[PDB]
Amino acid sequence: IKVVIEGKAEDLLEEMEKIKESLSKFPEEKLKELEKKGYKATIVVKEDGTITVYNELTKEKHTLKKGKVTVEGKGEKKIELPLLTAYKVASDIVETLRKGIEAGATDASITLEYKDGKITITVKVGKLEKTLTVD
Repeated sequence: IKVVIEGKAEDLLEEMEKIKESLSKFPEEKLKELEKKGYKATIVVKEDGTITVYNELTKEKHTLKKGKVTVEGKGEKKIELPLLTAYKVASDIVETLRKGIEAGATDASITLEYKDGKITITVKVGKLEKTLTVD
């Protein structure tokens, strides 16, 4: 499955900061506590075009909204991540979006490819491109 979110750089940065806060409630060593307690953070790509992010021990949902969303693939998919892993990935995306906007970028896009257990994220903010991969 492949999901792409496009739009204004600031809107994507807003969605991202909402999510990064929902996991920076806790300082990083308690997120480590939890990711070893068995509790996860989940992405759900509902096949009606919907993306939802879930926090499994503080038990919250935020459904992505801003800009245009593209899903290539059939069936809903579902990715689980350790809570500290999730916090690190969210912080990296916010940092690239911030550096991109700070250097004059107006339009951003974020691509998530989940295949074979490899999860790959690409943040493009004008001239900036960062790529992340995890298991």
